[PDB]
Amino acid sequence: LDKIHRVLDWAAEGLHNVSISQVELRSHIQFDIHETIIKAAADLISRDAPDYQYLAARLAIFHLRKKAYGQFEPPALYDHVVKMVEMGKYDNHLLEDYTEEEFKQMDTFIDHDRDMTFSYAAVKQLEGKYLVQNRVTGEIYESAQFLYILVAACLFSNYPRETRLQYVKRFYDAVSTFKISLPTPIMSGVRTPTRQFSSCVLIECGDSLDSINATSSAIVKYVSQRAGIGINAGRIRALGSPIRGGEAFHTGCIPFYKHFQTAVKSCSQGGAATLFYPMWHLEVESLLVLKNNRGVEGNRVRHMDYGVQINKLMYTRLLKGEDITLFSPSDVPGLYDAFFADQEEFERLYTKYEKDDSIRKQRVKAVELFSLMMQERASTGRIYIQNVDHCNTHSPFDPAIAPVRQSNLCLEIALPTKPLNDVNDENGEIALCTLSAFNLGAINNLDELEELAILAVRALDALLDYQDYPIPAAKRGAMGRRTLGIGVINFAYYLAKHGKRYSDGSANNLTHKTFEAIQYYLLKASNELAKEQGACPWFNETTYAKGILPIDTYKKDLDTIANEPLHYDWEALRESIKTHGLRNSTLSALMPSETSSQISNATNGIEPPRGYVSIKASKDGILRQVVPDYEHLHDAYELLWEMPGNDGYLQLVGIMQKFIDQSISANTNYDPSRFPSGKVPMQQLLKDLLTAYKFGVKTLYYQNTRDGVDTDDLSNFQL
Amino acid sequence: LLVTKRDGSTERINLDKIHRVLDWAAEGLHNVSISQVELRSHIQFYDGIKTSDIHETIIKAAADLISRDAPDYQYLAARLAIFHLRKKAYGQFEPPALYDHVVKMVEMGKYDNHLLEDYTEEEFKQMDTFIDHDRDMTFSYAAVKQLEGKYLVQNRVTGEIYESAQFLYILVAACLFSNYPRETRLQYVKRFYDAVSTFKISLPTPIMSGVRTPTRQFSSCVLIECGDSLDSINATSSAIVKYVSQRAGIGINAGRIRALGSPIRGGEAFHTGCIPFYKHFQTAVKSCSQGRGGAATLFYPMWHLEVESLLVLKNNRGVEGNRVRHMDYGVQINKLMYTRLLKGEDITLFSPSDVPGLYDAFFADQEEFERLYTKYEKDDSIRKQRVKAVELFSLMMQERASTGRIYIQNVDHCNTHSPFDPAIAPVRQSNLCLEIALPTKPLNDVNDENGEIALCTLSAFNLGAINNLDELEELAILAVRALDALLDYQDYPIPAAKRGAMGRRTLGIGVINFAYYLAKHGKRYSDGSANNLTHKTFEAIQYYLLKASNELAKEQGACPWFNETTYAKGILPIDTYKKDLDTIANEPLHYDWEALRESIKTHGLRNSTLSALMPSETSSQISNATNGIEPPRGYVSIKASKDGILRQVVPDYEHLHDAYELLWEMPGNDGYLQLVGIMQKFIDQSISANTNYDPSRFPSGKVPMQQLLKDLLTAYKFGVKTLYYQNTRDGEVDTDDLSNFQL
Ligand SMILES: Nc1ncnc2c1ncn2[C@H]1C[C@H](O)[C@@H](COP(=O)(O)OP(=O)(O)OP(=O)(O)O)O1
Ligand SMILES: Nc1ncnc2c1ncn2[C@H]1C[C@H](O)[C@@H](COP(=O)(O)OP(=O)(O)OP(=O)(O)O)O1
Ligand SMILES: Nc1ncnc2c1ncn2[C@H]1C[C@H](O)[C@@H](COP(=O)(O)OP(=O)(O)OP(=O)(O)O)O1
Ligand SMILES: [Cl-]
Ligand SMILES: [Cl-]
Ligand SMILES: [Cl-]
Ligand SMILES: [Cl-]
Ligand SMILES: [Cl-]
Ligand SMILES: [Cl-]
Ligand SMILES: [Mg+2]
Ligand SMILES: [Mg+2]
Ligand SMILES: [Mg+2]
Ligand code: NA
Repeated sequence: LDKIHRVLDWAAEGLHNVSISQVELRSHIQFDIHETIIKAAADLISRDAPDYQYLAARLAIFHLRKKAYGQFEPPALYDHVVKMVEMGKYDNHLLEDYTEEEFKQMDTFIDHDRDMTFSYAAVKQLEGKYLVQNRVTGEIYESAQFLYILVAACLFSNYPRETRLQYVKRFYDAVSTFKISLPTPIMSGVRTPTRQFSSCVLIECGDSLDSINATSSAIVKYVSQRAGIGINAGRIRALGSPIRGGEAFHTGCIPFYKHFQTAVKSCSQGGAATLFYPMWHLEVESLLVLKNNRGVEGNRVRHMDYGVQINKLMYTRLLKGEDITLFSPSDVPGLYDAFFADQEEFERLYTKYEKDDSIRKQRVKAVELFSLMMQERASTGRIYIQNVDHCNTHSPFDPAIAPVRQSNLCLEIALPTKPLNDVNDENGEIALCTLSAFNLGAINNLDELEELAILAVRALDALLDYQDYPIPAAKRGAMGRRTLGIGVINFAYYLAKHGKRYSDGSANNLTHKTFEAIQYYLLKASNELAKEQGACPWFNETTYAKGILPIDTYKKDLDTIANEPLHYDWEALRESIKTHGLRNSTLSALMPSETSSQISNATNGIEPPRGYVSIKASKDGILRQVVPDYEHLHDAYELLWEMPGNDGYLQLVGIMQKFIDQSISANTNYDPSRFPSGKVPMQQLLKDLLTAYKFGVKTLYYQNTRDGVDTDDLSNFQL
Repeated sequence: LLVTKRDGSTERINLDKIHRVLDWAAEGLHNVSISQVELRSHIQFYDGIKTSDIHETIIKAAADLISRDAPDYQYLAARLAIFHLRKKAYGQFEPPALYDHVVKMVEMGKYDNHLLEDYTEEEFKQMDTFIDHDRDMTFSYAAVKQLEGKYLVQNRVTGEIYESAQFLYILVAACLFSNYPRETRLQYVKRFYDAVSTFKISLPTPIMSGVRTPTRQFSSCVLIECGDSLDSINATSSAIVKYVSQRAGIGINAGRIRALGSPIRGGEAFHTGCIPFYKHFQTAVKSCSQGRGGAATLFYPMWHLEVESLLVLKNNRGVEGNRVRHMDYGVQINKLMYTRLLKGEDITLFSPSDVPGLYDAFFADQEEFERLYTKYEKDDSIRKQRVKAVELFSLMMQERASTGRIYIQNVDHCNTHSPFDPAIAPVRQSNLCLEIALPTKPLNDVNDENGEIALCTLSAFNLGAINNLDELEELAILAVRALDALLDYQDYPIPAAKRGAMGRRTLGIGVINFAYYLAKHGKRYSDGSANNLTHKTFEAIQYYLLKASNELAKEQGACPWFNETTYAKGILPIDTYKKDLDTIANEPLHYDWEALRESIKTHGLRNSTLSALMPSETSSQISNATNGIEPPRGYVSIKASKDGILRQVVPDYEHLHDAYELLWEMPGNDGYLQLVGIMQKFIDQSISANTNYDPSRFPSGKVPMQQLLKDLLTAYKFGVKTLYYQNTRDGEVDTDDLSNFQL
């Protein structure tokens, strides 16, 4: 009895508005036992008493210590590692790379009391998928600090003894205090005998059976490792196109899309993919309705998402109320390449081919085509936008040599690719990206990002050499460009604690300032890493190599929505990059973070919270999560459906994109009740779309619709 | 009034011109009425009416008069059509000289340019003298429609025809024998041309339509075995895509793929099931089809852990997640499975991954399979599921009945009676149509040089066109050599497929017009009256095929992988056949197999296999033959396609109507299955054997499961390797009753 009361007293230390009486009462313990107490505390998590999220977490942590060690106090780090290596749960390279004395020293870095800083949802995620445990019985073998210290130890294991343990302590401190947020594959895998860490894959399909086959094989290999897939299939020629003469005739893109879909789902009882194609593709009107609920199974491919690729010329046809001409890529020499790489050349070829009567083509009204796209985007939420000209005029890569011609599953990755002619084709290029994030809630000031960038960039860069590559074309891209994708979490909390909001423009200057610091320090870190270990082999293919920086090539319309000046010495950085190079071709990308950000109780990525308390279902109960410091900042927060429209948020995304190397998983959101007759007008959908383009937004991800066309009014619009 | 001639000029209407061409086409025909053809035409003579439209009206009228009482309208209409085609291609009835025709077509890019390299102008003059263009007048109307539809070189976006049938035949012959020495080349060309143009040898569609054109795509029959790995699954899928793009039929062995829930690497992961991979194979099959096209049969063992889920994949019920409806399936069975049924016992289902050695033994070693099977049944540590054999077999035959397209492969029969040593090159699957039986090996990559994809080149002897079995000696020589040359002639898009073809040089030569053949000999399917004749017939076929391939071996060398055959051991099909066949025939061997046995062991065979009995539903139409070994459905067959209603009458209905035995006049399947068993005694590969049932022959209009099972067991008893279609006419189980059965 009192043994339980003492643990409750212990877990409630330093908490406000929590009642041990209530936990006892709710648990019905008087009528294993500790698990019931944990759940009762978690069920008391609310707006009025958010601190229950820490009471329940600490009870849970206490329980896991006993479960793993038979006592609250963890064993010595060395004794733990030895035991786990023998059990085959840790990688045996740990005992070969580090001596017993070094494990003793690393143990002195460890602060096990930091386990008491997790929220309840954080502990459940750790227990659920991160902590090393028994496959079947679910018996946990470790605690959170052992995870953190060994992730740091593995990633910096090859560092010289002069600096190695110093880096290990730095990184361990950074992650265990939630300054740096690591993705799920790293949190679960690094320190274990696995080498599978790639979570997102970008594959470009060529217009041939061999490439379609290779692409399919590559998809299968990577979905079996539960990686998200980005597929460029826009090159595949249209239905009816001649083949060799034609000695045969093309039976269409859709049967090949269907084959890609069964590849994606081949290891699902699941697999997720986004497929990309140009808006002017001859089959586009058929491709746009592929997810539509009503139709024949023969002309539907519903279990993939799609990204429609658009440039300025397309939008211009819309604004002028003119036609868009559709072509098969096979019938228009140079057009596909120019679409991504050279806009004035695209316009030259496009108008030329439009006037050529010998070329198979179809004409549709731009209003009609755009409306069909946004109609399907609204009903599914899963028809995405890629502004391919923005992705190449404002890019780390020289589009003449390494154009960006697609994205990933979640539309934040922007990397070069090359089609494979065989699954083992050494001339192909499959884009991979290693991810992480800065927790904007946990940093005290922006200059703290200097060392954090050094730690984050070096840790991920070492992972590139550490991880394995199931496909040669994937290794080539990774070793060649060493592309990283570091983003942010807790942005909403960050804005709230600074008294700014999403929708009114109050955060425009702060956002400019914040993401200037992020990119500057990321670049500086990668530049210093290049001095020490050498620039990435294909650095010469970047705009950085030419002394071109993101501050040179951003969408100039940003100047009209923010006057925050640059605070860092970009001109000195410019010279140093041009001279010493970068270890990594890309550093930044703003991913969604709905899972990994739970560890630090962060708001998800750059998104506003839906509510003050989020309710999720889990393996063994319901998980409640309260936004950071609700107690003091509830009025400061701006919830998603409290925003009047998308303008404010889109302006912020544009401001971020000024500095981001890759792209951003930008959402659009609509509340039907905010409109007459409960219907979002097509005019509004198009306007926001145009707004996004105006401020340099590269991609549009989810369209969220809350569950509970005058072309003259767009004529004055300046793209 | 005026008609408009073909050259655009006008001319006064002259009905005598219509009468003349009808008179020409009716020459030698019986019971045809030119008056009736004229009356049936009701030609609406308006000013400017084209003679070409007049002629098409008259063709259709003649075609509409085709009936069992007046079958010769088949030929009246055909000759009128041939006439029409001569005009479209040549601007006159008489074809140009062969050399001038060939030069013109090569210039137009319609014929292969190698023709002009391999033969001089003089040699083309010589070949022209071989040609008899009047042989075009021997086609039936259905035949001409096939020629016009898919065989004659043409520009289909224009529609115009470029050649005639005898140019097709002569140049197929010229191309296939082009590499022969001048001492014998033109002699082979003439003999082969005569064989095909007089319908002695029937060639498959890829050859008829393609050989003489610039293409090298002729493979229409592909067998791919999938390994239990992502790499092989990917390779298999890629191989499927490549070959369906060439419109080949696919046989897929996916039986090795481990069951849903199976551990992987420990397991570090767990298997999500066969069905998602099957779905992937299906989209591969359909990848080059407008969303008809892309055809595959997928094979798996009866004892597979997921078999009950697999058997219902074509079922119209159920969610889309557990259905793969656009492929066919072949259930693999052996003696032990049937035995469990007879004794009313259980069958144990295993994932192939959980039973080391079982999968291989299933095909190659029945004794070892039985040892392993019972051992693993008694091992409680091995994941398994037990099901009543009655339940499992009933489910299978139920889905076979409802779809017609759940097939059976008796894998023990395929390996105990086989041209291949199962310890070296076992047969572990079949093809789309269940007559092919060849070795395979999984690929770990689409370009894997160590895998083996099975290919087969097909043809058939026309049993209705031969006058005695001894004619097969020369016909086998011609057929074997022509196909063997095609092996070196055609392309191979996948290395593993070239390996099998060059290594084994496997052929599949079958028959057409079997029903007509039985009728003219006064025999029938159902009463056993055809047993001895069938024995005599297929002994002659296999003997002469073997003799030809053996002589070809002496001349050009045995196939590289000949030592993997049972033939190389000195073993013949007459040594290994199902012994129960001794009870249903007493026809003695008429040919010297012992001398052949010695000759084969010394000089080998050019080809690892020679014979296989395919359906041949299209190629039979060319020679107006009854389809393969199947009995006719009726005296008159009808295809209501294209121009209108296309009718075809069985050969010589006039004299043999009472001699024919129609499919639905059969008391059952036993007579047919005995004949198949007798055929299989000599056939290298297998036979596309059909089962047939008329619900109205049974009480309450239901075909009893007891009967489905009895026929299944009867097939096995007489060594039948496979079962293809179950046909059900369109207009509960007692194991004690089955216990009597002797497998
Ligand atoms: N038989 C087919 N049926 C339907 N589509 C096909 C077929 N063959 C190829 N395709 C598709 C796949 C590709 O998208 C495209 C071209 O395929 P490919 O393998 O490159 O043919 P090819 O290279 O021999 O001819 P081409 O020079 O026209 O590309 O057409
Ligand atoms: N003057 C005519 N009056 C009525 N029918 C005719 C006449 N001339 C030809 N026909 C019929 C006979 C045939 O059934 C049909 C086509 O015969 P056909 O000889 O090919 O016509 P055609 O004379 O225009 O061709 P061609 O110039 O090659 O001789 O038209
Ligand atoms: N991630 C996955 N999800 C579902 N099925 C998978 C997955 N990976 C592989 N499979 C299937 C495909 C094969 O049928 C089978 C084994 O594939 P395979 O490529 O041979 O794995 P493996 O060789 O690394 O492990 P193992 O030694 O168990 O075969 O499991
Ligand atoms: Cl679908
Ligand atoms: Cl600009
Ligand atoms: Cl995440
Ligand atoms: Cl289906
Ligand atoms: Cl026997
Ligand atoms: Cl056929
Ligand atoms: Mg090509
Ligand atoms: Mg005439
Ligand atoms: Mg394996
Ligand atoms: Na593939």
